Amino acid sequence: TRFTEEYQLFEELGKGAFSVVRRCVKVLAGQEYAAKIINTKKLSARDHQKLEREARICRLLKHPNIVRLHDSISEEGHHYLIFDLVTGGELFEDIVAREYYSEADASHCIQQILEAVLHCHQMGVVHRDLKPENLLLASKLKGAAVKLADFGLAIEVEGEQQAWFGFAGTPGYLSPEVLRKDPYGKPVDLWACGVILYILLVGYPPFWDEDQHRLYKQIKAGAYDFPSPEWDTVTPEAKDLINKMLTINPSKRITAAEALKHPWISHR
Amino acid sequence: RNKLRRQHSYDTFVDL
Ligand SMILES: Nc1ncnc2c1ncn2[C@@H]1O[C@H](COP(=O)(O)OP(=O)(O)O)[C@@H](O)[C@H]1O
Repeated sequence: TRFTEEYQLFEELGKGAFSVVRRCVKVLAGQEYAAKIINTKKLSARDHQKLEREARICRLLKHPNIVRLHDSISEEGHHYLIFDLVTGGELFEDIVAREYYSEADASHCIQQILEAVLHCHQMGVVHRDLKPENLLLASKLKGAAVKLADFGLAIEVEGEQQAWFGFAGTPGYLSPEVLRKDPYGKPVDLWACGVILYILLVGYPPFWDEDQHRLYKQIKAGAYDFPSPEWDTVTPEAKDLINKMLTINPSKRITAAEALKHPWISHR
Repeated sequence: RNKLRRQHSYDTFVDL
């Protein structure tokens, strides 16, 4: 209808699930964006429901540490999500390349992540799929902002009202309440944040096993620890935050607001 | 110890 008229396609940034991201400019404005080009014809019934949800949910979110959706356009057989341009790749590839972060850089990183999650929550959005793969870096430059992305699995919540919103997310990062098929809500994002912080500081995750059955046992039991030697020189307040985030009871589990007031985030 | 590999998003329970 109206993308072909205002936007000029440019070079490919990446491929995906019947998607192709190109750099684009809004011609008249001159400003440059990322256009996620989705093929309607090759999408499942279920995939359309997500696209619509992703579009609706992303529209609510204006924050410096969320990837902004500026526009969502439906033409014949093709759907275009117009996003902020981000040129730094995934937090994932950066953790792999640097192996692990200092307590300094881990604090700065998760602080931005927690401000992204806090905004989401205050707008009644639970993400459900926090992982390094779904965090992107603004640019290739120094101290570039971490921006939350991929709201394809995100749900809307009314206040603090828990419910069974379905089994959704990434095995390693799922919360015990989801594994227990309990009604859940905002606290599930804070368990994922736990997993991300742990990964940030030693470069491996707190819960693993070849057998998905066993991985889920560990997570439900909160069976993680802080092995020697790599954890020995890591502050007890760093660990204190992880424990407070990796609390198997979501009621006693720390919130985004609380986590940001935690002494390991707040001062330094 | 466990090492860090990339994990995919599921939208349903899929026993693996
Ligand atoms: N706003 C953006 N700016 C630049 N590259 C992006 C942007 N959004 C996504 N990409 C990249 O485009 C490729 C496909 O992204 P997309 O299909 O939206 O999600 P996913 O990477 O989870 O499949 C990846 O390389 C991703 O990092």
